Amino acid sequence: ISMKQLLEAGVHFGHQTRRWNPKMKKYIFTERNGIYIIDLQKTVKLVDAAYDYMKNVAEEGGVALFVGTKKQAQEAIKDEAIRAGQYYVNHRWLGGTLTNWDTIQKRIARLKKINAMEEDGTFEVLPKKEVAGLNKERERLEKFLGGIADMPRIPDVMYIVDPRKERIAVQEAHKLNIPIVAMVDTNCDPDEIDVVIPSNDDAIRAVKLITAKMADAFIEGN
RNA sequence: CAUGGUUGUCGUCAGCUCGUGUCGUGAGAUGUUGGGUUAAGUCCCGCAACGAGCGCAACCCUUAUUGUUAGUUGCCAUCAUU
Ligand SMILES: [K+]
Ligand SMILES: [K+]
Ligand SMILES: [Mg+2]
Ligand SMILES: [Mg+2]
Ligand SMILES: [Mg+2]
Ligand SMILES: [Mg+2]
Repeated sequence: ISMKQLLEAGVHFGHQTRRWNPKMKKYIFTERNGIYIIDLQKTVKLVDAAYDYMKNVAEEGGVALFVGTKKQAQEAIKDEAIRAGQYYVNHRWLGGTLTNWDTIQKRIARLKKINAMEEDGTFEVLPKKEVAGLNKERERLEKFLGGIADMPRIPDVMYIVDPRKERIAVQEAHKLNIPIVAMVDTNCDPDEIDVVIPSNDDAIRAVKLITAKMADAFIEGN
């Protein structure tokens, strides 16, 4: 990935100065118009390191979980994870998604069961009220667990856009010792992320560019 | 004031909890709170929770309309009679 490609996508824009994390100075180039400008020279080095790291993860056949619920990130991380063949969370992270995995599976299992009825003919002999109700129930589960519905186990790596926003996802990863690859903004804490990518979290073309490379890495490694 | 069973009572009020997860040194907390809504912990949305059980509701009885089957010991519209 090119330094101009990052610049065109606006990967350099940080947050307002007063809202920074002091630990991010290591990745900041300068400040402009009241905002911190990320150092793209290190961004290229770090995104390449993440690219190889994600690849080496896929080579093992391990699972990757793309987490991002930001408005800017929600559409991309869905597309790329499906594109890469991996699993994603893009609407809302459920507390216990991974730490409470056993209980969560009973809900993913429910989704499979209700999908079966539709492809089994039970909905044809249902008294309207049930089928309408179970359709709503299926819709909610797909709303939440659809992106991970087919995840075979707890992921070997988690990719997070705006880890500051995705606070619970970072906590569930630390608990389970799942390394995190994240786009880290000027306001985010880098010490919680094993593979840092200093990047803007608030520009769609910025999230699309970085997410695509990480998704491609999993395509290439597998 | 040793008990089983049975009963009143708050009160047909809406609640009472559990499993797993998470927070807390700990007792505990979370869920069950919040924004709406409902007769209702009723439902929806939001949420470090995700689900489940006992309750709520429904399934039961009666009452209000009606088709059909039945027509005596019930009934008398169309008939003659008392
Ligand atoms: K508990
Ligand atoms: K009848
Ligand atoms: Mg209560
Ligand atoms: Mg209830
Ligand atoms: Mg709630
Ligand atoms: Mg009842």
